[PDB]
Amino acid sequence: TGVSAEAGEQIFWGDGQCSTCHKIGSSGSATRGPDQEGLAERAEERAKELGLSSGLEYLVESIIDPEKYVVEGFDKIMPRVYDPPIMLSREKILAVLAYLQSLGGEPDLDAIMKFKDKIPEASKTKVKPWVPPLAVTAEEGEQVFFDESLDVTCGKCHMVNGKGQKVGPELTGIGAIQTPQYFVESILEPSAVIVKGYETVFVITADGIPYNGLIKSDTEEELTLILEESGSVEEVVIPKDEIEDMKKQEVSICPGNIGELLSVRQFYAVIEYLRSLK
Ligand code: HEC
Ligand code: HEC
Ligand SMILES: [Ca+2]
Ligand SMILES: [Ca+2]
Ligand SMILES: [Ca+2]
Repeated sequence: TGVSAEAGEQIFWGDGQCSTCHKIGSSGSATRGPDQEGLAERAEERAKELGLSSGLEYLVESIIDPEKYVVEGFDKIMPRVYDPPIMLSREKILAVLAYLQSLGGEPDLDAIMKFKDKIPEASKTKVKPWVPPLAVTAEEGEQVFFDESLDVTCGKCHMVNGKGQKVGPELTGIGAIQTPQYFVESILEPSAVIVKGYETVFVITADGIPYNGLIKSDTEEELTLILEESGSVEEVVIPKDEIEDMKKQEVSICPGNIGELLSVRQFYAVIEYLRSLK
């Protein structure tokens, strides 16, 4: 499809997977990462603050080394899209950069092409294949994911293709986006990265009653929280007019002792299942 902002648009909303986390104003609905409307102008300001040569260089850096600068208000969730699973080609990354420049700026093809030697080549990825130390299958991991008899049941909070209960984010298609290393960290260090919007809020009512949990739904008159305890959940509906204070906390209700509740085999099988969610 070549290096053009028009090709980059197809990739951003296509196999670049960018629109699974980013929206552009009212285009798209994803909120995992920053809204990219006006990104071209924003990048110029980040480049000045960070000592880079241009906003375009900041955009390049944001793709090749997502962890190097973390936008305030977000965690380190953006994958290196040139690595598996996405394995976005160098030509596709250049096209995406042209599209990003068009978000409030003008694409500069000559300038973009000069960064080609800085974009890692997906075919030459340094990532070693993911091979669990036991034989496990994705089908085995699906059984674990939904097993209600275990001390932890992912399906109590996560939905996949219409199955499971919606508390945390739906995981449909996540294996097309994230690495097994991210899945390991999500399960064993759940509060290390918190999907945007799934923070725990600490609420205090006028009567002095505390409620700590995830906001399920927030309307004009009622706030519904999901409380978590020992992998079990419960909903409470709090009248808004009874809320005295509320404070967001950078902690997750994705359970913190999964490493103690799953066997080695269950753990690696669940990871295989997630990888298979394409
Ligand atoms: C969710 C798993 C993401 C995917 C898929 C993509 N991006 Fe992302 N991006 C994400 C987050 C949480 C953040 C903020 C934290 C950080 O790493 O800085 C970002 C940031 C960017 C930026 C910088 C934006 C800014 O305001 O400075 C850019 C330019 C960007 N991301 C680009 C981008 C592209 C082109 C993607 C598809 C190839 C893409 N991202 C996917 C989360 C996620
Ligand atoms: C309710 C008590 C949950 C249970 C049971 C499980 N998860 Fe969870 N998960 C939950 C929340 C509220 C969030 C968002 C905040 C955060 O910690 O990031 C998550 C997140 C994840 C993710 C990241 C999803 C993403 O889109 O990036 C993963 C991969 C994940 N959780 C995996 C997972 C597994 C394997 C579980 C069973 C062992 C599991 N979760 C249970 C809430 C809850
Ligand atoms: Ca970044
Ligand atoms: Ca997490
Ligand atoms: Ca209770």
